[PDB]
Amino acid sequence: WLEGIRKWYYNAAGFNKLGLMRDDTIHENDDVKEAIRRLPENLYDDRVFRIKRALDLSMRQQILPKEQWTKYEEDKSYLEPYLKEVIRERKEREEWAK
Amino acid sequence: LMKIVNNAFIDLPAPSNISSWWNFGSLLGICLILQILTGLFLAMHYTSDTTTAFSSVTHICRDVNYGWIIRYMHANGASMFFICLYMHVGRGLYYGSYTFLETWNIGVILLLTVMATAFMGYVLPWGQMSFWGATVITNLLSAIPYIGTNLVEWIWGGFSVDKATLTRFFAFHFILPFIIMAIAMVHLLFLHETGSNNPTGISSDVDKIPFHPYYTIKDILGALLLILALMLLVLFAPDLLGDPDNYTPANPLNTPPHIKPEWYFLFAYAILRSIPNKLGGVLALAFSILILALIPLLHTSKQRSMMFRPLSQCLFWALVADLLTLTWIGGQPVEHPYITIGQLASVLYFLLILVLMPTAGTIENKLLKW
Amino acid sequence: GAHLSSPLASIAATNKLCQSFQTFNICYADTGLLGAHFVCDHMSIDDMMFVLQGQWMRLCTSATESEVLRGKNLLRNALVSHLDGTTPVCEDIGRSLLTYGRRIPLAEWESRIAEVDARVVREVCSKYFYDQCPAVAGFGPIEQLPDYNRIRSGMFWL
Amino acid sequence: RQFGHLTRVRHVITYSLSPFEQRAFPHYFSKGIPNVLRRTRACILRVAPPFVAFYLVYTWGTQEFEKSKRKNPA
Amino acid sequence: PTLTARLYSLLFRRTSTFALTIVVGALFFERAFDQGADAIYEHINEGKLWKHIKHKY
Ligand code: HEM
Ligand code: HEM
Ligand SMILES: Cc1nc(CO)c(-c2ccc(Oc3cccc(OC(F)(F)F)c3)cc2)c(O)c1Cl
Repeated sequence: WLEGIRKWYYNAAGFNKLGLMRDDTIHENDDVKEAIRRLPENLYDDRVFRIKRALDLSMRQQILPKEQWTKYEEDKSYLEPYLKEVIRERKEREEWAK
Repeated sequence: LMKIVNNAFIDLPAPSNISSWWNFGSLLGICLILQILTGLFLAMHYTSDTTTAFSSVTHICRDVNYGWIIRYMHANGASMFFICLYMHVGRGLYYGSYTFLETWNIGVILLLTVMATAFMGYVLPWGQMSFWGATVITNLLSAIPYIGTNLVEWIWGGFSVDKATLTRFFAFHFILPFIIMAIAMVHLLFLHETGSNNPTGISSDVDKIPFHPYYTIKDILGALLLILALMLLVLFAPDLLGDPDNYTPANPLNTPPHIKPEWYFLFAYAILRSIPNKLGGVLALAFSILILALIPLLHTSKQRSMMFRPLSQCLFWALVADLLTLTWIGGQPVEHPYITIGQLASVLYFLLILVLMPTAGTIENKLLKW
Repeated sequence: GAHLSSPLASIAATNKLCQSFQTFNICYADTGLLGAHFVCDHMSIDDMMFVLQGQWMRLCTSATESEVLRGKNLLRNALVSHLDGTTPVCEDIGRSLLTYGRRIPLAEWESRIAEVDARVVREVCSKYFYDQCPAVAGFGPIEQLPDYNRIRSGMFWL
Repeated sequence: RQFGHLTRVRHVITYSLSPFEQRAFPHYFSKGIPNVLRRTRACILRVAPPFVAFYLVYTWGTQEFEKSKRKNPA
Repeated sequence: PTLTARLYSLLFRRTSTFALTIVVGALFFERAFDQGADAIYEHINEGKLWKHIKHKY
């Protein structure tokens, strides 16, 4: 059985112990900077504050209490629609060039 | 007005979530200056000739007013240098800094500059390991076809190490740290277009802060522990790392039973020693270093760090063991119990880098659906 | 513009660093508030604060007598011109009888002022500015607003 | 690059205090040491076991080396 | 006032004084710290040093 492992790995990575989500921690590149530019305000600032406190707590090496941690079922994939939209345009931009 | 460049060093934006690891990135600025400062006064008395050199060392260790210190602040200082590197280099692996492609490659050329400098720095005093340590390392380039005998003779000024080959280094050696002093400024310049790279891997632009009050004192604190853990060696155990043989004068007609260069090659020397073939082990050596340039084409996870990759953590510190093994296994002679380990460990080194660290992110991308 | 007298003004007119700023002096029962308020584009906050702090240290240390008689002669034309009417008066009365107690006849303020010379200022500002623990506020694009430590380190000359 | 055009922030508030108005090392023993442990439990498992195995190959590597020099019954 | 506050407003307030203070304290500190270690070093190595065998010869 699989799904018992995704839920576990997501608990071992640490980034539920810092009030963060999954899309927060992504490596930033040109493909991603596009999407983070494309987000709406209500969600965008909501990205900022999740980061802005996780840093200050990776400073202290402290964490949040167990209650305020993040939960796997609540790991919203808010970025995926905006991202895959991009790489569609990228490969449309490349294969059209060939 | 040029002081405004020290916006780089005064009013710079940098993160707030920063460990004491990055102090190591700064100490080399101190070690590089501290070594030259010592070594300069040191070299007011050294002599680039055979007959007088080893005496010209003891001219310092005995007769000079506090000249005896400067040999050891320099020598063991050259070792606290590396101890920062092999925590500083392993860093970007574990925090994903090699992505700054314009910078990591510079992080190579500094290293190779040193590992051809420090080599020259061991051979100056003719310690009976100087000579053979010069012979063993330098002779390997003879492995090359059709030019090996020519270059090595060309750098041997003849047919083997002698008075000329000393003096060809003391000038090649008293110069390069300045070339490091310059290239180090380049190593910071490409950085200043992007700034540092947090442990998380996230652009912390929202939480960048100054540098004059905060990381300055922290660096001093970092520096203070260095001097502490450098005074201990010189004051309480200078004979620790440097092999004892280096106080014997050099004689080409008498080798020691056991040979090893200074301890820090040994992760790499052992790799060559594993391969019974001559040449095919060499290209592993140079590749044992230049592989670091090959890493950024092997960043699989769409994350950056390893703080958030527990599987790669299990493989990263594993690599540290294999190094700490190969650091030691080369330091011991050639016998059957150990050779079986070098054939494994040296392969493990190449193996963990080029197969499994990618493989983790190939998986960890899939455990989380991208 | 540039031809003004207060260096903090001529600079901000010259270099166009800001759009507006004002000092104050609020006073409560056994304490008060002394400082300033300023408004400027985000790319110019840190420059203003250095100048502001530069002046306080200048006044606590090097207060030119010629520059004192200005502020003395400035203050006189505040309290007076403030009291051009009845409502300002009746504030000053109804406020005086709960703060100081007695209302102060203006020829009493004047005598207190003429006691003030450059020796007193260098003592007063030393007591209430120099090396103290200020309070700071911010509301807007303050990406350049320096940290509290940098503010305090800029509080004392040398 | 410098402060002023890095990126955007909206509707966030910061509360910070002087150092003079506070002790330097508050709860250094009280809250820290539990935080050292929690810091430690989250790293120990994937840090040691290589180094643990090293202690064994530094162990067996010398013992098996010592024997080989001792003679055989022959 | 404590010693600390009496110490502040005399010395550690005016930076010109704050530098004058340090060389003073250092100038005397050099005179104590040497005497200390030289005696402790003498004490721990009692019966070994030259000054302890300086009278015989
Ligand atoms: C990263 C830079 C350098 C490294 C890694 C290095 C390496 C070394 C080492 C390992 C020794 C050991 C000799 C011993 O302990 O007996 C040594 C000695 C020496 N160093 Fe270098 N060195 C460096 C730069 C310099 C500099 C900058 C100078 C002069 C400014 C210098 C001049 C000397 C001399 C003359 C000796 C002979 C003294 C001796 O052998 O003890 N070296 N060097
Ligand atoms: C004398 C030699 C060196 C000097 C003076 C030097 C100096 C510095 C300094 C001051 C920093 C900023 C501190 C930090 O980022 O932690 C830095 C960062 C860095 N250095 Fe070194 N370094 C040296 C050698 C190396 C070597 C051998 C490498 C090998 C890869 C390297 C790779 C890096 C990288 C990748 C960074 C990235 C900074 C970040 O991730 O934020 N450097 N270096
Ligand atoms: C994040 C971060 N960034 C920077 C520079 O951007 C630094 C940093 C700060 C100051 C530096 O200046 C120095 C100081 C001494 C020797 C030195 O060598 C030299 F001079 F190039 F040989 C450089 C060099 C690097 C730093 O210490 C940290 Cl933690």
